[PDB]
Amino acid sequence: HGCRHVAIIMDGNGRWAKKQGKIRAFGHKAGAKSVRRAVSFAANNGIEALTLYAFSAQEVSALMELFVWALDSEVKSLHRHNVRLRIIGDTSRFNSRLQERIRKSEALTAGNTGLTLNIAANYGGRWDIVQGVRQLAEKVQQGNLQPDQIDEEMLNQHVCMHELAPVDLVIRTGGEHRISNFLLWQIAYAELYFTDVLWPDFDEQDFEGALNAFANRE
Amino acid sequence: GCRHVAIIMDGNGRWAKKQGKIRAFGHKAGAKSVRRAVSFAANNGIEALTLYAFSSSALMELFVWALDSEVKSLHRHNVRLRIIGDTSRFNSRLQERIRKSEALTAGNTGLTLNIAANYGGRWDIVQGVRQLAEKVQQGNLQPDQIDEEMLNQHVCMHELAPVDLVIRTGGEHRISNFLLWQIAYAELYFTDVLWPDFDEQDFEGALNAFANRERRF
Ligand SMILES: O=P(O)(O)C(O)(COc1cccc(-c2cccc(-c3ccccc3)c2)c1)P(=O)(O)O
Ligand SMILES: O=P(O)(O)C(O)(COc1cccc(-c2cccc(-c3ccccc3)c2)c1)P(=O)(O)O
Ligand SMILES: O=P(O)(O)C(O)(COc1cccc(-c2cccc(-c3ccccc3)c2)c1)P(=O)(O)O
Repeated sequence: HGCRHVAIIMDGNGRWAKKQGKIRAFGHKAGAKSVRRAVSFAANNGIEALTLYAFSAQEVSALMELFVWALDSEVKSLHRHNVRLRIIGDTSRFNSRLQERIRKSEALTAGNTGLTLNIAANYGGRWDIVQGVRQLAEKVQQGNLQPDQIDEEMLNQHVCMHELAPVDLVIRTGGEHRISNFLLWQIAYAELYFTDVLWPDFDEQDFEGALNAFANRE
Repeated sequence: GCRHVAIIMDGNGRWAKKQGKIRAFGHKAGAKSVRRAVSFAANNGIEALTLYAFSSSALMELFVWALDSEVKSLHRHNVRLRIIGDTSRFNSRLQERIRKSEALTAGNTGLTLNIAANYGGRWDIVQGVRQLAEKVQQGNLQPDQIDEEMLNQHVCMHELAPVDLVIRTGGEHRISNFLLWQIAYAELYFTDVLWPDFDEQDFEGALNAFANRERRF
């Protein structure tokens, strides 16, 4: 398929549950179930990297804590499937507990030869670029880099997922046709694939539809 | 209410071939397709229209000629012209015609027509970064005082309404290093129609599409 890195904006969980006459909890359950199925397909299909983003003030900060807490149960199962785990996003405003709980994770799986999975939490694409810019701002304040020296190639080394294959394909489920400030810098050349299917119903045959669409769109 | 539309014009060559004609025959049709798109945007209350030609010294001269021969009309139609992109390596005459074309129509209140010229989305961001890095050297700025809004004031078209809709003709589904920072929230519309055939009807439907989706989401 000539597809190395896949990014998915997951969406439709709430909508999926409403149609079934169910409450959000039931949808998240079906969503998470869909997250496992998607990873699996990535591993079993030589995909190199898979980046996921769950699309939706105080609660938010809490919701991210439930996320880190749950992101503790599944880590073990991930190592066992030979998956390297990366967590992009603004994890700097997160307490020191969850952060170790993160590097522990990335540390542990760090050496797998399986798929590289990255999960966005408190991620922004403008912010992503910003914080890459802040790193260059520091080098300039130190006195080692001249403004006119900064080029695309340089800044690209400072944004999320620089060590990885560039994103070849972005898939958005749930019907909306917006990037909604997920990856910006990283998708300058990516194939954009939008589908009406709601996330919980997104499956292998749907992930195949997109890789075939990408492969054929060459 | 779609205020700012961005278009990636593509499929001029493919279009020619289909007629079994040469690459130049399609450029001619593309240019008519550009005029019609601009009449439409302006006749329909759009604030800004951003055009990006997609390709895969002769050119710099057709540039001067297009500007020389087409700017009086844009001005009569009250269109405000802007060229976005790196115009630094263009011979000074082109650079001077561009500056004057802009300066001529700077004050118009009609539609603002932004023409991408040797523009790249990452470049746009990088140049903004360079401006900020000068103010960090000048010691007027501290690294942790940079935020999305600050970066936002130095990316192309920061002074205009945010881009609401990006239309790409020609069938490919990529942004291809066109606007990047600017489309974090834009509607993205893909159509297989080829740029020279893309018309007032194709346009109306993209806009309608935007409306219905703006209503659903
Ligand atoms: O390759 P198989 O046929 O042995 C199998 O499909 C592999 O199952 C997995 C493959 C890839 C990833 C997982 C997995 C398990 C548990 C949690 C997660 C996980 C994925 C994404 C975010 C958090 C957690 C993934 C399981 P199985 O069902 O575990 O036997
Ligand atoms: O469409 P929404 O507003 O129901 C939502 O975007 C759905 O997004 C998800 C997609 C896939 C997986 C999840 C998810 C997995 C596991 C736990 C949770 C979760 C747990 C507790 C509270 C909120 C979310 C979410 C969420 P949200 O993040 O749950 O609000
Ligand atoms: O002949 P009509 O009825 O289509 C009409 O002239 C259209 O008016 C226009 C509005 C805005 C811009 C134009 C226009 C005219 C000629 C050239 C260009 C032009 C567009 C893009 C690049 C270079 C030139 C735009 C015309 P009018 O506004 O309805 O009088």
